Amino acid sequence: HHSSGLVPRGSHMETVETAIITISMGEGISEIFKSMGATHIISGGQTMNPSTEDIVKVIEQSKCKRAIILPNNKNILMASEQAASIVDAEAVVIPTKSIPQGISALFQYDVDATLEENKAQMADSVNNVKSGSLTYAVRDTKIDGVEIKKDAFMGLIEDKIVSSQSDQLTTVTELLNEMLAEDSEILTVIIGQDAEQAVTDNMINWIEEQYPDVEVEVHEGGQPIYQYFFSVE
Amino acid sequence: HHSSGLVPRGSHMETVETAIITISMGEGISEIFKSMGATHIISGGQTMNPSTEDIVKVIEQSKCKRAIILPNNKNILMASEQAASIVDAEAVVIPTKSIPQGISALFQYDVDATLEENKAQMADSVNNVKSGSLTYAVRDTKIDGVEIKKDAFMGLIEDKIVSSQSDQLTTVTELLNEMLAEDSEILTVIIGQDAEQAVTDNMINWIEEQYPDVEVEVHEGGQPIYQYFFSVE
Repeated sequence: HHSSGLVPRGSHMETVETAIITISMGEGISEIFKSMGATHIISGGQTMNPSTEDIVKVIEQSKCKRAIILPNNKNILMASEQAASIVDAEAVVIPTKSIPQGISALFQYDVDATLEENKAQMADSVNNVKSGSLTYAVRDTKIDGVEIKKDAFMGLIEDKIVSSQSDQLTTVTELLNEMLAEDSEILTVIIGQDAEQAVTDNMINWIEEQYPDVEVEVHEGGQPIYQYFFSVE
Repeated sequence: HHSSGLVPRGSHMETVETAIITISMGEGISEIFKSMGATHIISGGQTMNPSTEDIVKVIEQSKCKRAIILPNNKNILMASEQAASIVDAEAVVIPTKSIPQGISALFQYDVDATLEENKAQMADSVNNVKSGSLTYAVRDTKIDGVEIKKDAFMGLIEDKIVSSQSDQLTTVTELLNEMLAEDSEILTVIIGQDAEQAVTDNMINWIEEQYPDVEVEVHEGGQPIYQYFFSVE
């Protein structure tokens, strides 16, 4: 859903030496991505995905010498790779396949690090960090062939539905029961606008009991739609 | 729950050259295990787990020359290893940690194979096959700290709760959504006494859509309590 007239392509065009280009799915993630180091946000989930030439134009207009591209959607990986090949800039693609995966990869971005150091750390995150999210059904919906009734909570791992229940705590603890293992070391939790403090507190207490060795790192995100983003190292 | 008087220790004492010793959790699995090659079933989930000497006695009374022990419970692994060390027989432990894992390991047992060939294949199954089950809450219950209301269906992977819902199809398809991956090759389904044919048919149709490359191998089990056992190779 967008407003009538010309739909913005993405964020304000800044001039930068190293462009950190992230695709949003049009659900209110831009603040978070900019906070984490993104320089250019491209709006995704329009009818047409961002094209090869859409990404080339962001890279060229930014006047960057180097770029890191996070498609955050498996459908946008080809356009990103094609763009990276075309441009004069030294451009690399971190092959993130979801918004939570993009968040996890941006934890590893360091503005002081070299392009190659950032590439290696962010690419490792896609392979070795488990990303997921908690949301809810604003209307009856189908994910992965599973029918979810309006108002149900939904636990997702890498955007696949794994749990759903009318009860939020039950949904999120089942989600985390699969995301966490006895050898997990760090769980990052990013709290959305609609999260309930009593759920968050009960969830943390559950983690501490069931997975007593995991470090729980909580941050405020303020995102709509997703009560939590989770990342397990 | 057992009947008054002396509670049976396990199945009929047979004399065999190679004993295949499996622990039941006292929920109606003996038929299935015997079908699959078990020679001796020890009853588990009494107050006290089977002891080292309980297992030694089964091995000694069977007059076996060789034995394979499947504890099917992490609490019984030490007794099994201690027994295997004590007996004259050449005894090996396959370190199964649940009943579904024991089932998966028994798929690999071949009465014509050597002890070492069976050991290797069955041990590989514990490491490389994903086992799980679908059940339901006969009363309000807590698994892994998660409260489940009476009548809810429950999806388990390696005995950890991952999904639960009043709707059976939703629960089992969410379970399978996590058990199956794009590169899964074979799903074995063992149908319990209480399974519903309409659920089974809808579940199979869902698998075929979402995971079109997986081979689905269905067998009748007839077990109580677990509508399905699942094994993913």
